[PDB]
Amino acid sequence: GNPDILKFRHLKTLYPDIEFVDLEEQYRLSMVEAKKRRGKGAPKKMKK
Amino acid sequence: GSLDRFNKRYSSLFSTVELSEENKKKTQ
Amino acid sequence: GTFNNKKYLWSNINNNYKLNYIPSNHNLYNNSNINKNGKYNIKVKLNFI
Amino acid sequence: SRSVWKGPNIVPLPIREAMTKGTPIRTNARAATILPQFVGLKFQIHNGKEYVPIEISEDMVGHKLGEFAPTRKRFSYTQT
Amino acid sequence: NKNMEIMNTMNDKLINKLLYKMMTLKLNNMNINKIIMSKTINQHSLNKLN
Amino acid sequence: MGNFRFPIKTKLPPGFINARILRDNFKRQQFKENEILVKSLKFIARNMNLPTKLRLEAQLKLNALPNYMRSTQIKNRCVDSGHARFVLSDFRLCRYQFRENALKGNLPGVKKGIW
RNA sequence: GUUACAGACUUAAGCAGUGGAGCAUGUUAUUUAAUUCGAUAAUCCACGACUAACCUUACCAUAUUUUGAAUAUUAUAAUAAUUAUAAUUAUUAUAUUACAGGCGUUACAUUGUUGUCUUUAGUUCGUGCUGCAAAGUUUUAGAUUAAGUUCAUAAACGAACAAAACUCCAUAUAUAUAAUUUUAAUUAUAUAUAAUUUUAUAUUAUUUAAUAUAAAGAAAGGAAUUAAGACAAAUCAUAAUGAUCCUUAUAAUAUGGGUAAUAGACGUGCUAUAAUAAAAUGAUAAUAAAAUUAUAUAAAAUAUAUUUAAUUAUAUUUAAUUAAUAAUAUAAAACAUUUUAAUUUUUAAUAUAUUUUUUUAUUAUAAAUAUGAAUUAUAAUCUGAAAUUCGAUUAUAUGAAAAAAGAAUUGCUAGUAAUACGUAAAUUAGUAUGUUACGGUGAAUAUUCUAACUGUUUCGCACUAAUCACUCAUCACGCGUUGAA
Ligand SMILES: [Mg+2]
Ligand SMILES: [Mg+2]
Ligand SMILES: [Mg+2]
Ligand SMILES: [Mg+2]
Ligand SMILES: [Mg+2]
Ligand SMILES: [Mg+2]
Ligand SMILES: [Mg+2]
Ligand SMILES: [Mg+2]
Ligand SMILES: [Mg+2]
Ligand SMILES: [Mg+2]
Ligand SMILES: [Mg+2]
Ligand SMILES: [Mg+2]
Ligand SMILES: [Mg+2]
Ligand SMILES: [Mg+2]
Ligand SMILES: [Mg+2]
Ligand SMILES: [Mg+2]
Ligand SMILES: [Mg+2]
Ligand SMILES: [Mg+2]
Ligand SMILES: [Mg+2]
Ligand SMILES: [Mg+2]
Ligand SMILES: [Mg+2]
Ligand SMILES: [Mg+2]
Ligand SMILES: [Mg+2]
Ligand SMILES: [Mg+2]
Ligand SMILES: [Mg+2]
Ligand SMILES: [Mg+2]
Ligand SMILES: [Mg+2]
Ligand SMILES: [Mg+2]
Ligand SMILES: [Mg+2]
Ligand SMILES: [Mg+2]
Ligand SMILES: [Mg+2]
Ligand SMILES: [Mg+2]
Ligand SMILES: [Mg+2]
Repeated sequence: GNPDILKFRHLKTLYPDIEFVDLEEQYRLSMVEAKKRRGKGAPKKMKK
Repeated sequence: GSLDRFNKRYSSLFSTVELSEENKKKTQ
Repeated sequence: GTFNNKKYLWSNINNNYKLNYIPSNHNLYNNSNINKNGKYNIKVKLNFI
Repeated sequence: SRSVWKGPNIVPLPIREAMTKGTPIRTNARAATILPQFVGLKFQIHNGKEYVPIEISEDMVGHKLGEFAPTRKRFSYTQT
Repeated sequence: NKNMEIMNTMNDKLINKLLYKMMTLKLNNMNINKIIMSKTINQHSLNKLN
Repeated sequence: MGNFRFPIKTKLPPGFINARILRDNFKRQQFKENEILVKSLKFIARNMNLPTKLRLEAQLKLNALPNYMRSTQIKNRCVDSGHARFVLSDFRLCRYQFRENALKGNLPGVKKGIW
């Protein structure tokens, strides 16, 4: 496809006035939070 | 006579200079 | 209600099929939101005389 | 390149150093045609798993290197 | 040119997703009014898309 | 390296991204970039008239070109999903995915094959 | 392992096959570093997969990546666009955590979808009525249909989903349009009309219903649609998501190898085993349809294989057309002449003659071929950067098995089967014995008996995860209790 296509990121750039909500992202964040709460969060990544 | 056969059917190309061309010794 | 149309049953107007498989009057759809328990969906199907 | 015109299938190798000093050539090519310019050079041709030592034949001149490194193990049946 | 047609229909599909994303708003983290929208229908005349 | 999978920084394709898709897309981009060059090298190689040393050099160069320059390496993926089996070229979609789209009405002119 | 009807490709006829042979392909098993994963009774086995050289791939060996494909947070710095040497924004770079990512595990957590029962005729709704009630009626006395579809009778009356119908293809007719060079008007395509055909005379059984006859009509099919429930049927490998596990590794990239291994076994196919059947040939080119060609279709013609040339295969080079206009592409069986071993059922030397592409006479002519095409050797060509594992052609040699196939077993009632009849596309850079599609030529047969399996019913029922049901006793293992002695 055309890699330059409008994304949710841009929907903040174009229309700052409207406080949009990306639903899938929000859901993912909520899942992550739940995982953190119940001791099933991701282990901290090794750097070395 | 496998070498002889090879020489016969790759004669127009004439296959040293050829060795020098096709011998980069970096990758091994 | 009902999903048969009686305008086509006794008249000159005939039924037609959208994408050759959905009676014109029908319109079917579904949408699948994720729950705490997992995935679910909600089929809807209206007739429109 | 199989067809006689445009042949042979040439690959870059550490050939000249092997010729000067007997250092085996670890090939992972398996599709390089053997040439007259390397008969009596030690090759270590890949087998998928382990590199296979071969002193290139005087008769091998027409063939590919991968033809002399047999990839699969010889089949048998456990008579149970 | 069917390649171009395919590219157009891909674009249309991508725009639909974008529109869906836009449809949900927030009001200072107080009210989240989720405007429901239908699947879009894209009318490609020679002159213009609608 | 660390910051990217492949040598060149290419964009992500829009919509459905997948590791295999990413790999394919990059490869396609590199082919597009280095198409003319490859053709020229091939021409130089397969020439009875030209000097033999030059043709040999061209052949060596072609051999040494990477995985991502190769046209043969490109495989038509599904665009909606990331499958690579029964991928129809007229709508860059996998078999099941195409059917799903067709029945919905996503396709421009597709419908049930009744005869 | 029941009563009696009804049902159909169920059976019976019939036609062609499978099962024996070799090859192809899938599966199994075993092997392997890896032979990726799933499908595996009907309802798996050319299935997922409309093309595994690299890729695809998920598997293995060796290398090397570690905020990585995203989103957000916090900072430094650099470039470009816009404005009237400053600023606003957009991006990029380096980092920074939350994480990202996972074809890892569970379709016995799910979604959607699909298979089978199923184009089968069932499934419910109000409401009413019967029964203390679970339930029943409706949903059937009587028949009939393909049919819960239609008559009647009935404590029923309707209904919804099913059935049918509308739908698509094909057909007939009409109208419109096409300056009859994009022509095929014998066409294509929009819009109608047409039939689930009608009418009448008779002959059987009771006003109707089957048979027959007649006159009126082009009037005769196929496709899609496969309900409820069930099978914890299939799919977490289209995709997505729950839970769970991996986070320098179960995530990511490259080079090679593997998916193509081979004892036996199992399906599907293909090619065969020669004369109601194979091969040569057939240019005023016998006769089609459907579909593809800007990630192309490739015409004519030249050259080589090949002393003429044609055929077939490559190369040379692109004419035409991105298409009712050109190309893929002179369709093939058909039909006609010729040949054909097994076959001393023929040949060739003589004569012979009103069978002369032939006859007669007398001489000599002494279980796999002039079937089949597996297997292999060498040489070329094609695609691709690359053809060793591991692709496709052509040539010159090679010429296994196989003598119409055992118990059993598959498909098919008509433009169907059959066809040593061909044609096209999807998947490709490249390879179809597969898939999906098109026309060509075109049959044989026919219902009464029995197994099964769907809906109907009779009787039975100790079954209700519903006969893979339930269930009876010894013997064996432990721990009690109570007798005999
Ligand atoms: Mg039979
Ligand atoms: Mg057998
Ligand atoms: Mg056999
Ligand atoms: Mg799995
Ligand atoms: Mg398997
Ligand atoms: Mg993995
Ligand atoms: Mg995760
Ligand atoms: Mg996944
Ligand atoms: Mg299940
Ligand atoms: Mg399901
Ligand atoms: Mg009562
Ligand atoms: Mg009933
Ligand atoms: Mg009832
Ligand atoms: Mg129907
Ligand atoms: Mg005309
Ligand atoms: Mg059902
Ligand atoms: Mg199960
Ligand atoms: Mg399973
Ligand atoms: Mg899952
Ligand atoms: Mg890994
Ligand atoms: Mg690899
Ligand atoms: Mg396979
Ligand atoms: Mg099959
Ligand atoms: Mg024969
Ligand atoms: Mg030509
Ligand atoms: Mg034409
Ligand atoms: Mg002809
Ligand atoms: Mg024999
Ligand atoms: Mg033969
Ligand atoms: Mg033959
Ligand atoms: Mg490919
Ligand atoms: Mg046919
Ligand atoms: Mg019945």
